[PDB]
Amino acid sequence: EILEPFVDPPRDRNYRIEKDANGGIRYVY
Amino acid sequence: QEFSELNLSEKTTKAIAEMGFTKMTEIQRRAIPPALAGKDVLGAAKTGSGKTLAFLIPAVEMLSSLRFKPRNGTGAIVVTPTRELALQIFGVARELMKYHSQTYGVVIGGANRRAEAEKLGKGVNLLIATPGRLLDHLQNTPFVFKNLKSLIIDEADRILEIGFEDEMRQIVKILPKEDRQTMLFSATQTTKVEDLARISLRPGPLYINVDEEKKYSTVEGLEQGYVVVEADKRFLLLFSFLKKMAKKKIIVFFSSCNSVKYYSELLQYIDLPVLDLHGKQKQQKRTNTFFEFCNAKSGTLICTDVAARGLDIPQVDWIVQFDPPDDPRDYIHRVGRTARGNNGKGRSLLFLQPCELGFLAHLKAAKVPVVEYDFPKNKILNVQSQLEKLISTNYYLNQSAKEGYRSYIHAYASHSLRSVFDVHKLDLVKVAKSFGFSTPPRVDITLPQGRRAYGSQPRQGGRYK
Amino acid sequence: DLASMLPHGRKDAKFDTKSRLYELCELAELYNCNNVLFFEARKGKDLYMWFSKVPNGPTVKFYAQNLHTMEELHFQGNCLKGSRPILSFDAAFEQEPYLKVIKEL
Amino acid sequence: GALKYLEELSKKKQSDVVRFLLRVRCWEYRQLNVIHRASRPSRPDKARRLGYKAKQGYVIYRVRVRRGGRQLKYQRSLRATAEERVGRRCSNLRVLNSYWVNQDSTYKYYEVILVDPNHKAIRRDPRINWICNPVHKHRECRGLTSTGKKSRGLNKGHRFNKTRAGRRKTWKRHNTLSLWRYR
Amino acid sequence: EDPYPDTVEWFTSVEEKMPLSAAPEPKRRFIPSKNEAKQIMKLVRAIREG
Amino acid sequence: SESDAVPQQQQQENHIRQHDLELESKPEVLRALEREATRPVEKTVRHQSEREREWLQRLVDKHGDDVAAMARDRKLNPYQQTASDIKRRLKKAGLL
Amino acid sequence: GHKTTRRVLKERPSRRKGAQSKRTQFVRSLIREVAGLAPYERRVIELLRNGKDKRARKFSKKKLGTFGRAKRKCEELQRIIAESRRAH
Amino acid sequence: VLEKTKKRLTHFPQRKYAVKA
RNA sequence: CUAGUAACGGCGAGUGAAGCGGCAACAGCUCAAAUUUGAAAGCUGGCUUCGGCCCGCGUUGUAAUUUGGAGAGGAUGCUUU
Repeated sequence: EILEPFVDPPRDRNYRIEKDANGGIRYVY
Repeated sequence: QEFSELNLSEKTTKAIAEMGFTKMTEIQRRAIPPALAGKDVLGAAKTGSGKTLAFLIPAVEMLSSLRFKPRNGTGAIVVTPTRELALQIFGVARELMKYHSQTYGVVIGGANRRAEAEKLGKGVNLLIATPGRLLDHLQNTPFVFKNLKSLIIDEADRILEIGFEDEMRQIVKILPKEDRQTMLFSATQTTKVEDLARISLRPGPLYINVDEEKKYSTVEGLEQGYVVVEADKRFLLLFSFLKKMAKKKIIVFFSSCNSVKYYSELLQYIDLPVLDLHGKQKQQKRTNTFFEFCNAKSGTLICTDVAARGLDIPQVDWIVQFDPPDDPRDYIHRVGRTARGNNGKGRSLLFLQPCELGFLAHLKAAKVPVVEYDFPKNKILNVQSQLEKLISTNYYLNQSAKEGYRSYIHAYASHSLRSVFDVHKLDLVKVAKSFGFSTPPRVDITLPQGRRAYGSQPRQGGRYK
Repeated sequence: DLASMLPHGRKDAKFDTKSRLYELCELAELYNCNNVLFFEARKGKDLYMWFSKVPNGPTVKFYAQNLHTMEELHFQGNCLKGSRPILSFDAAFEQEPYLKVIKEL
Repeated sequence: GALKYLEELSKKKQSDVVRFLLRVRCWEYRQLNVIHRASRPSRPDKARRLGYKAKQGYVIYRVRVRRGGRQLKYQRSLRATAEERVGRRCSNLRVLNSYWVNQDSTYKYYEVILVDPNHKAIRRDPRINWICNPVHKHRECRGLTSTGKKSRGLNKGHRFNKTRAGRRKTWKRHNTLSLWRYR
Repeated sequence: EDPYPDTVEWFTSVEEKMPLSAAPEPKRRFIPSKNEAKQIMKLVRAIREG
Repeated sequence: SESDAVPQQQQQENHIRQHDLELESKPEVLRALEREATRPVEKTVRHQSEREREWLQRLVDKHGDDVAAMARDRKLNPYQQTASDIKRRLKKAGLL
Repeated sequence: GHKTTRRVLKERPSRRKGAQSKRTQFVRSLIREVAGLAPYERRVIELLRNGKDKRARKFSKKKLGTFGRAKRKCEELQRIIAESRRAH
Repeated sequence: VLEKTKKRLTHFPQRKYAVKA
């Protein structure tokens, strides 16, 4: 099922992603 | 106009005369004087139309006028998507700069990282680079680049097609933006190309198109031939092909200049006269050799793909694609016209291995006809023992064998179609057997967040050099 | 002295200053501890004390000075090793928001 | 390149291969004399990096020294006592270096490299004939071997102030009263 | 426990297909010996001088 | 004027000579020392051995002056000498 | 401080003392198969196979003496288990 | 002397020179 | 000279350096880790008519090349004995 003719086909975490006090990526374990 | 009519230095003007170039084409005439004056220019030109000479002439004149030295820095930087285009730019800059005192060099992926860092430390005043290797050298290798006066991007649409959008964004950020002239070229303009032109250029540039919109497309009657051959018998089928399909016109396309120069000198000892065309020869010799082949009635010409896609191919009986092509889309649409064109009956053939059966599915999805060739294994000139003896005995052909083998995997590794031409699938022992080795030479084949450290948090501040 | 105060405390040896600071959390998980009292020293003269809840909680860094330990023979006082103390805090600990975080630690 | 494999093997002294060999050789050395001659080095990688060559004039000697203490602590190592006893046994030779081979709960074992200063092969060859000079008589007695240099604290830095250029020499220079002519 | 376990070949079971050294080979491995010609010319001087 | 601010261009007048240096009312001893330094020197030129001359002669006798062919030859070039190196030895010898 | 124009220096080959040699890493891995395992490494191997990863790092500190040495030693021994089940 | 030492003294010996005042 | 300074001693008796700076004198090198592998090319003896004859050591490694502000190998063109 190659959609476009001669190009490539399109393509366990120990943490949760939340928000920190400065609006960053805070990780909660 | 002419190059003599243009006002240049005595060393550059006499270097163009040694190349034999007198006339000046479309992209050379209306992009070089604005570049010499200082204005930044973007253009849309087909490759092989002379646009390599269009960005090199203002680069050399700037370096010579400012009297650059190896202790000064990098001067001009040229950015190029794949390896084999970078060696052609290095090949033509060697002929263009032969009368000047400035330094030229190339940094490409798949080469020696430590040797490139030593070259950069000594000082190269004209650098031709692949975006992946250039980012690693700018981040890690200590070399002078504060005296950067020009940045040239070559085949921009191919760079974003490979997937170097992130690296080209980081390249512009690192490089000094003040008082430098930027000059990018792309055959097709997309939104990503305009995004790249926006962050690299300074306000309003002059915009050039030379490209032709009316392009001939394929039909359902354009037959493309393919032959399935094992990796250890690819050259032996080619040698058996040429030695009986002589007294005809044969063109074979290769993947690297080292692959061309190895097989050109290999075919002198196993008795098969073949004309050659690669970047290590001079430009006057290259156009003379093509003129002899154009006027010949029969013979064999060996060249690379990216040298051939700029040149005008005459009426020939067979077009042979021994190695995977750099642009498979541009391959079929162009060499399909090149074989089927004119009153002559020409047939186009592409070598396949059993691990590249995915190309036939790609071929059938595009609805272009195929022709398989049987290849009886009896009619094989088994000169493997003679070739293996001669490589292990002659030192120069031994060196040419390693350089061709090394450049073949590297061009295989930089390929856009990861799915069809995968480097971790083909047996390395069989490939070195075709090159004339009992044992494979040592080539490095390589050259989402999960399970973070406990309690770790992203970086907030600090001075990291 | 402070480890003798804490029956729920485990003493730990020299920590590499060339390591990363969040490797203390991997260290305290190993010893199954939700609090870290880190004594960090600089130049062989200065002391810095760190208080932290281990996986995610807050962390405060102090500079410790004017140290007088139990072995100094001018104190005249002694108590049971491991007894539950009465914690005397100040009124400023409940007013300033940063002192409220320090008080809970 | 067999000696790079031997270097990594000697890093893993507690492994199955090395601990088996060091067991059966510790018993073999105890069946022999306290000081005896080895025909070849038992650790050829270590001897070669310390300056051994298969030439006429180089010999290897094996030695045991009783481990432990005198609560007084000896200021020289057990390798130094091993070197001095071999040098007394072979008075005509010069001690070049020595290395650990085996270790028991009673004895430490060493192998000493010796060079003959009167052998013509040694004397005609530069880069070894410095040992023929009379300034190198009994280097192990005066602490000029590798273990001697460690014990005398002859290292650069602010951590070896009292021991660079000699401990007694530096003490003496700091404790003479220097009186000039015009005071 | 097993006091003498068998060795699991985790490293040697995967066969290396290339040499370790990527260093180039010298010319001297491909040409006649330079040391051989020197000893021969030393002998030629001795026969010539008698 | 310097477009690039480099201090070395102020002092200017990747390979250099190695074994010597290229150089450009007063006491008599200094004048005598100046004459001894600039006195012309006998060259003491270096020739080629007899066997080297026959090897170059046999190379020209079979191939003329095509240095690319003598490099590719094996019986008359047992050491794979490069055509650039053989051409240099020919010019020293006298035969092109 | 004083305003002196900076210059970039050549990469020091002594700064390349951090070993990246592919041949030495080949020799270390081949010798590890030949030599075997220490008595204390067998205790760590058994504890990692049983899932007691915390006990393994505590025991290896007590044998080596540093958290950095205990962390590396459990990491080399972890990859031995990974490559042994791949060969088996 | 070693032949590596002899080669260095053959091609780079101690020279005779003077400095003008 | 730094300097009875830092530092350590019931912070007693006291003990007690070093960096910088000014001078005297200045000099740099040798191995192990790489296969010469198209040729152990290395060396101890002792028999000599003194030029070269054998006995051996040594491949579990003797010569040449390399010793990390390096190096190797190819190419390249000058320069040195």
